Amino acid sequence: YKLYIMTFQNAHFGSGTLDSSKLTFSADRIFSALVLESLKMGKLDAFLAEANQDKFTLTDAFPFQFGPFLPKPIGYPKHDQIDQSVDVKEVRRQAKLSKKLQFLALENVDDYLNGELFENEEHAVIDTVTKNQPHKDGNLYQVATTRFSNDTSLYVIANESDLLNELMSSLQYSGLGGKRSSGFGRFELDIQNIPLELSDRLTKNHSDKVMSLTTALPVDADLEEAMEDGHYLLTKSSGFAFSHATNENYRKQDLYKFASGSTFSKTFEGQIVDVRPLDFPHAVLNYAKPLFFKL
RNA sequence: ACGGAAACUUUCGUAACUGUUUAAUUCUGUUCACUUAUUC
Ligand SMILES: Nc1ncnc2c1ncn2[C@@H]1O[C@H](COP(=O)(O)OP(=O)(O)OP(=O)(O)O)[C@@H](O)[C@H]1O
Repeated sequence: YKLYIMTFQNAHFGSGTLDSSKLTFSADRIFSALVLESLKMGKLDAFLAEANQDKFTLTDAFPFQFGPFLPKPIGYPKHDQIDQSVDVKEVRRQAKLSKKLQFLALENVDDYLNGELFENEEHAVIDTVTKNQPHKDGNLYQVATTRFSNDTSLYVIANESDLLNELMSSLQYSGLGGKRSSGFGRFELDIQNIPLELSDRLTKNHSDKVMSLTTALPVDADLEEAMEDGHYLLTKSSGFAFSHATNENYRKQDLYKFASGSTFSKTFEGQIVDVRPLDFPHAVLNYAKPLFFKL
């Protein structure tokens, strides 16, 4: 499998509320875009039977600035791995920056566990604008933008085949998150040849102090042993559904999954949960497959 | 089958009303058109 490289600028990626926005984005945001364009193109009965093929998976948002970036491990270092806090004045001034850290570089994935505390590089500044609506007198909303600079890209790793190359190629001329009606979500698809020789520790078999990402959800069956002696971080993601027959826009059920970079100790399974409020002619399904890293 | 769908910071209104580039001011102070000469 290969990987896709794309960048964003002057876009919008909300989180929780329409007026609020963040830098990265969840993993289920990409999967919800390929299904919408499959019915419009003419292959709805072909993309549904491809995502549930086990070997086909997706990733979350990862920055790309002169090298790939990886999230920090949750829980590391522990109380014994970290150095002894002899002087509390010199430890509290550097331990707070590790909690607010976003992502780590590709050359610091092996030295962070031995003792390395530094400030993360600033990706982009948060910019916001304002609009209104004349001929109404009674509407004033606030929206934000994600204007990236200093060469900031958000690559994605998927399973390259003879059908995926024709699906995500037309996505750059559309939108992905934020105000799509204005033109927030366009990117530039860039393909290469030989992937990175360093980030090749992705497997789904053994479980020897691994770490699952992509903000996946564990299976409903095995959970007592997988969650035991582990860590996670609950998030928040909800919203209305996409349909054309219903005239009420029902609110979908929330799916408080985990976060990226959560360490565990047992191989998960990764199933497909069905979320249906009342009734819909289509089918709302969740993806987010876990990906383990050897660390 | 996307915290996404739906949206003009819009209409508004001479940078304007009075004001001599002028007040003071001899293109003139000195200056033979001439030295020499029988209309017989
Ligand atoms: N009066 C108090 N008694 C006990 N604990 C306190 C009191 N005031 C604050 N704290 C503790 O201090 C913590 C907040 O620390 P704070 O964020 O102010 O550190 P900081 O000033 O940012 O550190 P630095 O200056 O190194 O950045 C809280 O978790 C709280 O438990």
